[PDB]
Amino acid sequence: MEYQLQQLASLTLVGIKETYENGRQAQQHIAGFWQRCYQEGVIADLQLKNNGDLAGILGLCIPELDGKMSYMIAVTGDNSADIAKYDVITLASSKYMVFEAQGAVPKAVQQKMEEVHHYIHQYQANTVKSAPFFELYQDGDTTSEKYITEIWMPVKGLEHHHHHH
Ligand SMILES: CCNc1cc2oc3c/c(=[NH+]\CC)c(C)cc-3c(-c3ccccc3C(=O)OCC)c2cc1C
Ligand SMILES: c1ccc([P+](c2ccccc2)(c2ccccc2)c2ccccc2)cc1
Repeated sequence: MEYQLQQLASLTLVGIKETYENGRQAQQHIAGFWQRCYQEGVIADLQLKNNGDLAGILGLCIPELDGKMSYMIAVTGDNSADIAKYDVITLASSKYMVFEAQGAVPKAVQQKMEEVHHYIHQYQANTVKSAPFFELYQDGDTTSEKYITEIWMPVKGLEHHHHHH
């Protein structure tokens, strides 16, 4: 599997986080969540705020300590008075394995997520289960077979994996 190693400083993310019981069939809920954010003008409003620290819209999967799973639609923004309407989180600095899913959204993303899932199974000491992972949707036609979604998986100590020696 191909991936790029990337590192991010700590960032401020502005958007809306919803919380789902399962994290399993949440895929249907996540679909509805995207649809609602588009319909209610939230995507458009967040786009205005995107400072380009990351060049697109994020779909973050956030683990909850009670076992629930949250999904946050967000952009990187300047920490400046958006708490009144939006959720604002700090995304703690981390290294990442960054994968590319090429094809029409969401199917290409789902298929790649499955492959990533199977792949990182061999890196249990290096992935970070408590840290958010995310989809990154940069500018483009998400219905195009050429469209690329990035999948960002946080890692620690990856250099020590015996695969790299
Ligand atoms: C700039 C990013 N723009 C978009 C990003 C999106 O990410 C999605 C992630 C998903 N899960 C995690 C992979 C699921 C299930 C649906 C998604 C849709 C989606 C949700 C509801 C209905 C249709 C779509 C959809 O994909 O319509 C075709 C584009 C989606 C749509 C747009 C428009
Ligand atoms: C609990 C919650 C999330 C993960 P995981 C993961 C998958 C495969 C092997 C190890 C870990 C994940 C990844 C993609 C989709 C669903 C779950 C995961 C979480 C954070 C960082 C790396 C991997 C694991 C346990």
